[PDB]
This record gives sequence, C-alpha cells and structure tokens, in this order.
Amino acid sequence: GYTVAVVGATGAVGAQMIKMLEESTLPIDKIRYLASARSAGKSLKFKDQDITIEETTETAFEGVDIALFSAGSSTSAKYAPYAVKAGVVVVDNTSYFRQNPDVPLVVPEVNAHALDAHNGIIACPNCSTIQMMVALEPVRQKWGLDRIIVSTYQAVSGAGMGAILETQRELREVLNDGVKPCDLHAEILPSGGDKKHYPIAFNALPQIDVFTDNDYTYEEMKMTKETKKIMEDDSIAVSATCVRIPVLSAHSESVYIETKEVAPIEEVKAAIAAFPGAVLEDDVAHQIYPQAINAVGSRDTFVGRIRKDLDAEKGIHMWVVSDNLLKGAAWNSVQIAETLHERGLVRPTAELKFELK
Amino acid sequence: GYTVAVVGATGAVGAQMIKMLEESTLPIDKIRYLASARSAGKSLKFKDQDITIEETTETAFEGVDIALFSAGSSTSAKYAPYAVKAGVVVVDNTSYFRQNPDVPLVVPEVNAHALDAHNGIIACPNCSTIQMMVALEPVRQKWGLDRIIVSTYQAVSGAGMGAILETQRELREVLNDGVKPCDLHAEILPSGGDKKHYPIAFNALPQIDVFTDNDYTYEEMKMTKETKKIMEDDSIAVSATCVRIPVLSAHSESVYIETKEVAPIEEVKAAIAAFPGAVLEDDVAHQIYPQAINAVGSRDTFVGRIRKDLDAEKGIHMWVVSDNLLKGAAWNSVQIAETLHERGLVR
Ligand SMILES: Nc1ncnc2c1ncn2[C@@H]1O[C@H](COP(=O)(O)O)[C@@H](O)[C@H]1OP(=O)(O)O
Ligand SMILES: Nc1ncnc2c1ncn2[C@@H]1O[C@H](COP(=O)(O)O)[C@@H](O)[C@H]1OP(=O)(O)O
Ligand SMILES: O=C(O)c1cccc(C(=O)O)c1C(=O)O
Ligand code: NA
Ligand code: NA
Ligand code: NA
Repeated sequence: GYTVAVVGATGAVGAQMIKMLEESTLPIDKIRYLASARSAGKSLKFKDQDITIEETTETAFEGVDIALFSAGSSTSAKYAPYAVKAGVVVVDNTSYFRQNPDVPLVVPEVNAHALDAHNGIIACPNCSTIQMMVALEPVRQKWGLDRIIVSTYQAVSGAGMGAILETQRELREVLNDGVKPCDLHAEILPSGGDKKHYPIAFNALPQIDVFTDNDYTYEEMKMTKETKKIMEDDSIAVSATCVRIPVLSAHSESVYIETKEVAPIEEVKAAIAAFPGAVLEDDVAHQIYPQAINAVGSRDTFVGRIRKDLDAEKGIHMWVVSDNLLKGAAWNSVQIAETLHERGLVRPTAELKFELK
Repeated sequence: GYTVAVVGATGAVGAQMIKMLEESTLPIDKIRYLASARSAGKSLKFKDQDITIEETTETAFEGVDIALFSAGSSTSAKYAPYAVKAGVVVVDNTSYFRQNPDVPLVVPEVNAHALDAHNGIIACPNCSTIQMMVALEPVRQKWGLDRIIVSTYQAVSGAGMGAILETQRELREVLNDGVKPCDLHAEILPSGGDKKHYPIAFNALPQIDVFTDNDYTYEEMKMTKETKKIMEDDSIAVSATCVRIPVLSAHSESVYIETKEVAPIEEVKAAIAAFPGAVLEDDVAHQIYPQAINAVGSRDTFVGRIRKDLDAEKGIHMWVVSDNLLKGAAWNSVQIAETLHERGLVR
C-alpha cells in the first residue's frame, strides 16, 4: 500500500480530496494531512480514524509515496519541489506547474498517456478546463476542433472556503435583514489577490483571477493555454469569458465550437454519450439538460443543449456542467493517482527538474 | 395632454411603467390602470393620486390616446386590435406582434425612424435584445457586423413578480432551513408556460421560454430574429444561448461579434461611449466593468470587458449589462411614447 499525503486537507478542495480518497481504489497503508501551522495539532477524520494535521514544511514528506496538493499555487511552489526531491510523486491542483514542459497536464480520459513521462509532478488543470475537455475530446477525435469560444458560469467554491462563507453571509444579509445588494461589504470576491472586492449576492462578476496584460483574466488565459497543452494542438483557437455567479458548487459553461469537418449533430450526441466521464443529458422535448444543482456530488460531466449554429456549417453550441470540486479538482486528482498506480508510475524520479525555493 | 392607459399595471413590468410615466416628459391629462378581472377595483398611485384599477375589456379603450401593453401575448393578441380600432396608438411589450411586417419593432436610439410607418401598433423588443442592440449599433454603424454569438445571464424579474418571489423563497429554504437545492419545490421557472418546473436557487437554468423545432428556445430565436429586423439586415448571423441565473434584476450578456472591417479596440470603446443610451464602464486596471447590482434603477446600458479575440482578426468580446425592467421593457416603451409625441405620430 502507499503512504498518501493531502496538502491543504482543511480547505474546500481538501475536504473533497479526503472523500475521494476514502472512496478510492488506491491501496492506502497510511494517510497524512498537511496544512498551515494554524491547523497543525488539530484533528480530522479519515473514515473512522482521527488524523492529526501537520504543518507543511520542507521536511514533511519523508516516507510519503504520493502527495496531493491543494493549498494554493504559492504552497505548491514552496514545497512540491522538496516532496519530489524526497521521492514523492506529486499530483498538483494549482496553476503553478501546469505550463512547465517537464510536467504532464492531465485529464485521464483525454491524455492519460502523458503520465508515462512524468518527472515527479503531475498537474491537474483548472476546474473549468477539465469539464470542457471531457465534453469536447470525443468531438475532436472524430471531427477535429478548429476553435472554441466559451462563456462560463462559475460557482464560488472554486475560490475557497472563505468565498463560500462570504456568499452565504451576503445572501442572508439581503434575504433575512433587508440589506440592499449594492450596500453589501465584501472582502474576498472576485479575487482574494486583487485590490477591490465586490458583492456576489444577486450579481454576476465578469472577473475570475487577476487581469493579465492582454485584458483577459488569468482564468480566461488558463482555459486557452491549458486547452492547447491537453489536446496537444497549439492550432486550436480558444477565447473565453469567465464569470462568477451566485452558485456554491458546480460550474456551467456555454460552449461554442467549430469542428474541422461537419459533424452530424446526432452523432456528436452519440460520441459524447459514448465517452467515459461524459453523460449525455439532452432531451429538450422533456426539458432535459444539465443543471448545476443536480451535478453536485457526482464525478460525471454532463452535456446537453447540443445543437448546430444557425449559420456556421461547422458550428455547434452546447451546455456543460460538472461539480467543480470533484471532476474539477479532487476527483481528477485522485483519478490521476489511481491511474499512476494502475500503470506502475508511482516511484521516485531519477533526476530533480524543479527549482528549490 | 394625453389620456394614457397602462395594461397590466399590477405586474413587475407594469409597476416600472408607472414609475417611468411618472418621471416622463409626456404631457399626461389622464392616466388609467388596467389589469385582470381580479385586480379590477383596487387602487394604485400615480404620484400622490389614487387610481382605480379597471378590468381590461373590449370597450375599455375608448377615449385613450396611448396604451402601453405589458400583460403577456394572450392579453395583447385579443385586446390590442380593438384598441387600434378605437383610435388608440398601442405600444406593445409582448412578443405577439414583433414579427408582423406592418409593425415597427423599435429601440429609439437605433431605429426611431421606423415609428413613421406605424399603423396603430408599435412593438417593443425583448429585454435581452434591446441592451444588445444599444451596445452594438455604434459598432455596426462604423465597421459593420458579420455575426453575433451571445450567452446571456438573465435575472428572474423578466419572468414576472411570481418568479421573483419563488426565487427569494427558494433561497431562504436553502440558507435558513438547510434544504438541498435539488430537493426544492418549484412552480414557475424556467418557463411558466412549460410542463416541468425547476429550482433557480444556486442554479443556472439553460432555458428561457419554451423550445422550438430547431432546439433553440423561443428566447434564443427572438434574439436572432429581432436583431435582423431592428438592424434591418438579414445577413447578420446571430446565435444565442439564454440562461436564467439567481439575480433579481438586471440582465448580463457575454457578447461575441465579428465585424465586417477590423475595428480597433480603442475606437470601439470610444464609439460605444459616444452612443446615446450606452455607457462605457471599462477600466480593468481598477477592476471596472458592468455589474448587475450597480445597473439596477438606471435607464442606461453598460458595456465593458471590451477586447479583441485572441485569433479571429475581426472578432471582439464584450460584457453588456442593463436593468431588464427599465431599458429592457418599461423605459424602452415610455421612450417610444415620448418619441411618438415629439415626432407628432400620436394620432
Ligand atoms: N502556508 C501554507 N502551508 C500549507 N497549507 C496552507 C498554507 N496556507 C494555506 N494553506 C492551506 O490551503 C487550504 C486553503 O483552502 P481554502 O482556500 O478552501 O480555505 C487550507 O487547507 C489551508 O490550511 P489552513 O486551514 O491550515 O489555513
Ligand atoms: N387576462 C388578463 N387581462 C388583463 N391583464 C392581465 C390578464 N392576465 C394577467 N394580466 C396582468 O398581467 C400582469 C402580469 O404581471 P407579472 O407577469 O409580473 O405576474 C399583471 O398586471 C396582471 O394583472 P393581475 O394582477 O390582474 O393578474
Ligand atoms: O492558487 C490560487 O490562488 C488558485 C486559486 C483558485 C484556482 C486556481 C487555479 O488556477 O485553478 C489557483 C491557482 O492555482 O492559481
Ligand atoms: Na459517457
Ligand atoms: Na453575415
Ligand atoms: Na453613450
């Protein structure tokens, strides 16, 4: 069996990492929960066992076979390289290593083969990217993809526990105390790293992450760059708009694509149905389509509203929904670890390829 | 002045029509409030003066100069032709007449000229179409429009006062009683006129109105058809995805366009700023962009996140926000009535 560590065990993703591990096919001999100094000494369950939480440090990874990181990019930057040096295989949820050419960026249903060449770190893509890749890969395999335009409808749990509690508080102030939305005080959203903060209650915020130089956000640009790496095709054009809405869990996405060859609409639907990890939920005659509230708690990615563009011959619109803390994060990560186990890839790396900070 | 009638004065839109008329430059001598058989008798205000709500009948429109209809297709299909008969000029908020080739479909800042050809009835377009037209007309004027792709983020107030209440009750049950969103009971959304109902609380519902043969909803097809008619150009390719989200008032839209000639972004921003009814709010260095919660109560349409596509030479993305009961409905209507007055078309 393995020694498995969860870095960021106390966070929103971490909680789901624990659940996914509890329900895993991974043979686990020993579990370790890591967080900041603040949580160290506190206790948390793994199934029935009480596990004492430890401080994450340069020296915390001795004896660990697999570490799952979900404690922000800065934490992965500081400590993941030390875990690799110690002989750990790291599965990282953060953005920090995703564009490093020595790091596979993996959704197992799409590009599991890229795991073969890892050097101790495997990166999980951004939550919004993962579910879009699950929906579109089966289409790409058969008809190709020329371009993608996507508008996202993103739940607040992606920004962490703080963001969840802030959203709950704001809704309660409005609905129970009669505070007007524009009078609400916010501290976290749209981005903890940015200067100004805005209410999410009864709002739609077209900012996720900070702005980059080209006036897209980092979240938008992550979708673009991650898509091309995962699909191994820099020729695919991708432009995104990423919007936070008042949803606690499950991202939805309005996705437009143009295929390389015309894709018969009903075959597109069949291909998506046949693809592992994707569930076709598309029957408009009976008002059947993916919804955020029904996706919460499932590892599947749900696709519907599938239809031709009204004018573009190769154009197709769809609606994609998935639990952003499961396939979007914790489940993708644990699925990666299971795949590494199944293919004999859980072993220390020969050469260190990551700078110690 | 004029005798003005508000049909459906008790509803979500009706209540705003009253506010807009109260604040209007339209010279009003008498105001009449019309609704259904079971509102008939109560009293609504016009400024500080009581108005008896009257039932809407075939004969209740005699003596009326201008009638503002906001009470669903049903009410407008039956009673508006009788109002035109009685010499009334009708401004219709509903979808019923919108594609009638004898009925102008008007956003005043865009195609006011179309009011000249009217024959008793003016159609106000759909809320989500109007704000899109205000934002895009200035770009079309200067560089053309080849195609539009839009994904909307629509507030619940567009589906009626009943939808607003269902939303607030649903949210309270989740946050106060701990009910799981997927277990909530729903009566209205996504569509009051469709077979099944779903919760909106902590949800996003990809259905506005009912479905058509081509698997787009009627809301989506209205955006497509009304755009062509308002801009008087059938060659503009338009496809929409319309989504309800847990917002009470103000629609937002993620809008993608391709122009006919390349349009420099700074010139695009300047053209929208210059266009009447559009306000530029776009300064990402200070996280300035349009937001539903700030747009509530304003007649303006707000545009930002304006940026070029990363690959398409003529492609442009933007974010457009406006109060759906104001510019999206009541203010557009009252603006039409004011325009008719000013251009001497109320006869
Ligand atoms: N310097 C750090 N070292 C290790 N873990 C950290 C550090 N800073 C934050 N974390 C962890 O990242 C996660 C953040 O989750 P979320 O964003 O959902 O709150 C938490 O588990 C948090 O632990 P802690 O709870 O000890 O602060
Ligand atoms: N058959 C009808 N004749 C006239 N008005 C109607 C009829 N049915 C509904 N209405 C009005 O349409 C509006 C709908 O409002 P909303 O869409 O916000 O629920 C209300 O003012 C309602 O008035 P009433 O209050 O009498 O039902
Ligand atoms: O570290 C963060 O602050 C963070 C927070 C939410 C999402 C992400 C991510 O890129 O998926 C990230 C990130 O890894 O950059
Ligand atoms: Na499948
Ligand atoms: Na065209
Ligand atoms: Na302007």
